[PDB]
Amino acid sequence: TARGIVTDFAFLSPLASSAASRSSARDDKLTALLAQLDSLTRELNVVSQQLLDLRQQVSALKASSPP
Amino acid sequence: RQVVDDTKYKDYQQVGILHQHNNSGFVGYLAPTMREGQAYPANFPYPLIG
Repeated sequence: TARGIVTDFAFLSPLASSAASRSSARDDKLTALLAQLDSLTRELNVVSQQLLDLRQQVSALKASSPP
Repeated sequence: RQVVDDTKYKDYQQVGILHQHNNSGFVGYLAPTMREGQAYPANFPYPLIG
């Protein structure tokens, strides 16, 4: 099966094609950038939280051996 | 119903709506407008009888 002929008046309208291309570019930008930024922010938050906890543990260990 | 068997037919041609001329010269192009074009044999309905 295959189903698409909707490009009829798209061919009949160059402006519609240009607007569709702009919409595709904007969708690419939005989707890709937002997904990447969200994943990066999640990873950075998790790593920062773990780093803070490890820093606390190291501070405690340093304090518990007063040379 | 039955349709054209594209695999088994020797001369199959997947023709989109944009290029099916039937009733040419008597019906507007892809829209219920006034008649346009010239008379011509037709391409689309692939015969299944005869």
